[PDB]
Amino acid sequence: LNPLPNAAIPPKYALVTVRSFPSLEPLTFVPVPTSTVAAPLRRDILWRAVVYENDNRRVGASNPPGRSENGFSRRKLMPQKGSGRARVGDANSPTRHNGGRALARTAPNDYTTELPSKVYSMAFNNALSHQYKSGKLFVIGGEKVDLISPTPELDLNRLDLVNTNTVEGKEIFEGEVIFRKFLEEFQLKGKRLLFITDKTREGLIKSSDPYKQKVDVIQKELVEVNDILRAQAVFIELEALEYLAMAHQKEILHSVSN
Amino acid sequence: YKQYFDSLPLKLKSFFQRYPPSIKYSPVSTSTKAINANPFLPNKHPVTQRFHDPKYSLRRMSDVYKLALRYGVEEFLPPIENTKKLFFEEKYNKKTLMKGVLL
Amino acid sequence: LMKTHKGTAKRWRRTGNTFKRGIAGRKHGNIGWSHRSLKALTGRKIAHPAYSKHLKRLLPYH
Amino acid sequence: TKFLQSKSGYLIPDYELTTLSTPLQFKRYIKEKILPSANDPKLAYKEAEPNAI
Amino acid sequence: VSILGQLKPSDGSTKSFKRLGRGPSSGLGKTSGRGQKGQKARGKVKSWFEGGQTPIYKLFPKIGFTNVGAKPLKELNLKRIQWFHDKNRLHLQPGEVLDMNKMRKLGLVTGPIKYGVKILASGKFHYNLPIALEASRASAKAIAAIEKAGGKFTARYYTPLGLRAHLNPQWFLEKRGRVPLQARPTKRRDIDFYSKEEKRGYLVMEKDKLLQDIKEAQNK
Amino acid sequence: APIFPKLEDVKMHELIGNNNFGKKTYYVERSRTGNLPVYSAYKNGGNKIITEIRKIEGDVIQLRNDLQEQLPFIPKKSWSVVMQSKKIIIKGNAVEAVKRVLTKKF
RNA sequence: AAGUAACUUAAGGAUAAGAAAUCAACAGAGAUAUUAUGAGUAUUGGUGAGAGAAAAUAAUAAAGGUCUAAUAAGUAUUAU
RNA sequence: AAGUAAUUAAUAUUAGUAAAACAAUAAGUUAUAAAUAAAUAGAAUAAUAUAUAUAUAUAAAAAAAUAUAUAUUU
RNA sequence: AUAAUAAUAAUAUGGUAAUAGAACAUUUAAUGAUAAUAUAUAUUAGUUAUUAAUUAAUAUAUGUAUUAAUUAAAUAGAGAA
Ligand SMILES: [Mg+2]
Ligand SMILES: [Mg+2]
Ligand SMILES: [Mg+2]
Ligand SMILES: [Mg+2]
Ligand SMILES: [Mg+2]
Ligand SMILES: [Mg+2]
Ligand SMILES: [Mg+2]
Ligand SMILES: [Mg+2]
Ligand SMILES: [Mg+2]
Ligand SMILES: [Mg+2]
Ligand SMILES: [Mg+2]
Ligand SMILES: [Mg+2]
Ligand SMILES: [Mg+2]
Ligand SMILES: [Mg+2]
Ligand SMILES: [Mg+2]
Ligand SMILES: [Mg+2]
Ligand SMILES: [Mg+2]
Ligand SMILES: [Mg+2]
Repeated sequence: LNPLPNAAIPPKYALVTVRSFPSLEPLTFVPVPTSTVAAPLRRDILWRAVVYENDNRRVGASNPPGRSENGFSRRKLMPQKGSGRARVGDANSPTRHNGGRALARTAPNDYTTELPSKVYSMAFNNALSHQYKSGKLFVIGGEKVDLISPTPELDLNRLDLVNTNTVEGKEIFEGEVIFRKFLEEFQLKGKRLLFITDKTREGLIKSSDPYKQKVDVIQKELVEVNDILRAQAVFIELEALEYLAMAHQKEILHSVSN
Repeated sequence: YKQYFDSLPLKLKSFFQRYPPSIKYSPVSTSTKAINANPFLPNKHPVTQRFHDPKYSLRRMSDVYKLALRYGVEEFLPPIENTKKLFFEEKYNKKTLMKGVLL
Repeated sequence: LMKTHKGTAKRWRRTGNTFKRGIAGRKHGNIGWSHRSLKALTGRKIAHPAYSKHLKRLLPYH
Repeated sequence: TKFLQSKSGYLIPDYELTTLSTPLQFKRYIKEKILPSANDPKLAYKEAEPNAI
Repeated sequence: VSILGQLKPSDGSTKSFKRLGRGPSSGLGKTSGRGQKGQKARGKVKSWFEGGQTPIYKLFPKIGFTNVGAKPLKELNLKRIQWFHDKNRLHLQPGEVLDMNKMRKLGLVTGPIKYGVKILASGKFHYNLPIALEASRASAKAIAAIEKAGGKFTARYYTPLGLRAHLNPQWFLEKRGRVPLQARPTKRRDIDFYSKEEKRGYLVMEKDKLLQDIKEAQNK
Repeated sequence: APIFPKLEDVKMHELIGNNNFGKKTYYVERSRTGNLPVYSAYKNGGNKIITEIRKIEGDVIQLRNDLQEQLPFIPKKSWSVVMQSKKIIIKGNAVEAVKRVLTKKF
């Protein structure tokens, strides 16, 4: 008899396209492990990460003046007995009009929260997986992997726009025009974008400077789970995607067995 | 070979510049005014006839010697026999075991 | 931060999931009583459930 | 797949490319997903209105 | 739409804290759990204050003393070593000894070790590993089990600094360029323990010069 | 050991969406060291003892049914599975028995 | 409670400390300052209320050692 | 106009990992062996306590208390 | 083997101190269409087993919600000093 008839092996790869930046024309297929782009949607782990990032990002500038930091003399306003009115001490008591705030907090208030490293790594992969499942993840690669479709001459091979610094023309330059038509052709003008890049791409930030309110560029070792989930269209270099995958891979020992 | 001038740590370099190994330094305490005066040993002033503290304290002597050992520079450093201190193997071998341990 | 109560730490010792203590009454004035009866006054006893809640508070790191 | 997208004028998610294995599946998916919106603009998809009827 | 608007914690990982003094029907009304009057109502009193009766931390006599010279040793039963071998996790080259360094590296003993590990024998009857072991000490039953399986055991003396060098020597090599020498025992009780063949001490089993130096001084 | 193998290195059945994994199928992954993921937990102050199975990818329900068919001594109502994390919980201590069944194939 | 509040005195952009008559244990480290583990740990208390290190390992840190003394006496030490 | 915050400790639920966990630079912490004031002592010589470890005692047992074992170490 | 709703039989549903469970109003932060044929506030009359939100009419402001909903926090609720 079969002990476990419904047991089988899981797939361990998913297909992610590699394209060029100015035009998202496919170049090649780069297999990617299922743990980093095709993982079940577990919202709880994302919830743990999003609040964790939200807590560590706070400033905590609240600082109401307590009855000790309120500047009034420590003298009994009125004698204890015989005055006919309610008993009162110094004029800093919270119950009075100008008195301080009871249980007042003092800046810098602390709101830091901590999470296990493994949980954070899992949450990060679940964020990429959700973006990839929804078909919102674009990979811009080449120059390091086999190419089965030639790169267009006009288009580059990384998240950067060239000729954006030769602004000795008119009030505009080529970099902006390329970006604007890129936004229009793919119908992502007013939508939120995230550009994860290997190194500082001065061209992309310069071109996307007009759209601060919706377009953001972040490096490899700065992207957070909030920014990936927030963005409706994530563009990430293949080199960055590999770096994120290694930084958030489920470590495994020998695990030798028969 | 001169290009390993900077390889040595600062202390070992500074010692060599102050006390070049060309000059032979006496293994015993002598007059402070004498050239062959060991910086690691208490020398005696000739006029006041009173002992002087060693120029290099025992921690600084130990540091420079330890760096010297790590880089094969042994004979160039001035002798330390009369410093009543032995380092590593020489200490381990020629060690006067305690009277309590023995008996 | 919370500090262990030394007076308790010197009289109580952790043993398993409870605490161990000595017996009180056999330090002086023992002559005249049967030795076999007095045997119950020597040795150690285990913390009673009544005060176990206190002991954990007194010795938090135990 | 590149030829299908380049000549069709649309773009297919990478996930569908991995899962679908026959050209029949590709035609069935494209016919059941992109066509209903393309023919009827009112029957479109709004990101701000995912759970829409 | 962004998933940030639909995230929700896992069920059971969140409750609502009890608000105090914010309504009668709230269940924690004017008194807010304090009760009616009393010191505890508008004051704080030590939770372990007995009311003046001789407290439970004064009735009984102070007992025992702390051995500042104690040398606590980690624990490693023979069952674990066999289990590691059965699970194929003891990567020991032939002729190699299972010392502290290998135990830490191979995961046999985890966490900080300050003084050493003592090998006990919980699964002696199942132990059939002919490898050669080395630890701070071992139980007599473990010695028998180790030798029954054609193995051997020796007890070595490591000082805290010596043990540290023996555990991660590469640290000393990269820092001082020299692995510090092991320290010979200087306590009588340690010399006595490691000079016993019953405990398999290294001084007696390898006949180190220390005993010879002791012998030559004793008879002089 | 690259995390991204060559396009030629991968084959058809290693691509998500093939070999109908998610239907009528379940896989249980061993721990980091290589031991089965069956653990005992004492809850509510040690009074309640339960057994848990973790690292389950696929259909938990059928794995529960398959285990039930192999250990009929455990009552029907003792099994319970959480869907949020895909964990099968047994109201008793059956770590030994479950490990014996699981290792038969996994 | 606390060498805290308060009063008095003196100086600089900072001041204080700083290159062992230091730690440690038969093996060794190599100035000073701040933070974490060590550690609520040894230690101490009308053995009450309570108080509580050091070694060692890490992080910030700067080129971080260097003579300016004729090598230090009513000084160390002892009694109080 | 009134149960707040900081530094710690113990319990309960869920989540991650799991005979390991956090953290990685080392170090540390907890769990993995129970005892004794403490010491150089520490769990089936062949199976369920009638065996074994520790504490009192002994030559060793019995006696009292706690703990350990019936493809897979908790 | 579940969730929602509806049926049949049975049991229970006063409550101070106290314990446990679940919800509503206001404000802030993250995500977040729509728009003067709308939005906010106030009065009156209706609806929903109703501390709330809604329909209509009236009045005033705004070319306009930190709007619905899920989380995270409270200077988060006053006939009682
Ligand atoms: Mg006595
Ligand atoms: Mg009697
Ligand atoms: Mg009430
Ligand atoms: Mg009363
Ligand atoms: Mg009252
Ligand atoms: Mg009361
Ligand atoms: Mg004082
Ligand atoms: Mg003063
Ligand atoms: Mg100064
Ligand atoms: Mg000075
Ligand atoms: Mg400290
Ligand atoms: Mg002098
Ligand atoms: Mg004196
Ligand atoms: Mg009622
Ligand atoms: Mg929080
Ligand atoms: Mg208020
Ligand atoms: Mg009012
Ligand atoms: Mg009212």
